[PDB]
Amino acid sequence: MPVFHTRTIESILEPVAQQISHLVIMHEEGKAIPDLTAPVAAVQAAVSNLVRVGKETVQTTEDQILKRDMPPAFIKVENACTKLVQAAQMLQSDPYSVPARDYLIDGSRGILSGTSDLLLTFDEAEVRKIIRVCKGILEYLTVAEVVETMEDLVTYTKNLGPGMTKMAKMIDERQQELTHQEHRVMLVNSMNTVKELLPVLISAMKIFVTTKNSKNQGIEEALKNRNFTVEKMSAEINEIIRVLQLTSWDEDA
Amino acid sequence: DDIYNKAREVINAVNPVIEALEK
Repeated sequence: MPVFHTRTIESILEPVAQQISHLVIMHEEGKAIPDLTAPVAAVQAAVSNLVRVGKETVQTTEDQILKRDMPPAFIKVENACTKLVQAAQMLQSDPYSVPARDYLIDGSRGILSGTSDLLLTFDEAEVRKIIRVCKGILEYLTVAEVVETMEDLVTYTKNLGPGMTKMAKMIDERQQELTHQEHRVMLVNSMNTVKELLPVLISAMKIFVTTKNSKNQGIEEALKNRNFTVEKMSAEINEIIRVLQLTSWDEDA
Repeated sequence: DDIYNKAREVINAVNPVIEALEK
């Protein structure tokens, strides 16, 4: 179903393709299996760490798709790993055994597909997490309009600052992960404008509060400047969301 | 990158089990 992945997932899943191509051959192509107790112990250690980290994410996540789609993959990896462990124990008796062989093939296949499914499910939840932050900043930008005091401006700026920092970090990490260079350009340029307009917003709000209280002219020019900055910043954040949605959109709709 | 690194170590641990089947 998914054609493109991030530069990270493509690199992690690059060797996996050839691994599966070899594992799928085994059923068609003497015996003597060399021990395999130590390499299987490493898989169990690796699998348990992945399932642990995975289960921590499912427990701490806000995402219902993740909470639903991730746990079946742990089971798929755990069942396949117990097959590798079961296989290693019957090879202790005699390395020349056909039932132990089938358990090794289905074990490795079941782990590889399971971890690739787990990774894709996780990255899909991550892009959703980035879209939620962006939308959150959008909503908080609409609040600038009610700020009419120095106390509220401090409150506002101290609430907006971390969100802007969280979003900027997310977008820098994300753009560096994309394979479409023109998509990266759209995200960097949009995030550049937001980063550049953020002190402009504060300056405009500061002029508005100082003119409001106190007193009179020019509240219209200050208002105009604040509203424009919010509108331009909002249009750019929406540009970021839309680029991220072009890529990530899944069924239905 | 904890899940990504944990997944990477799993794929790496399965590699010696493959070459053992392939002889």
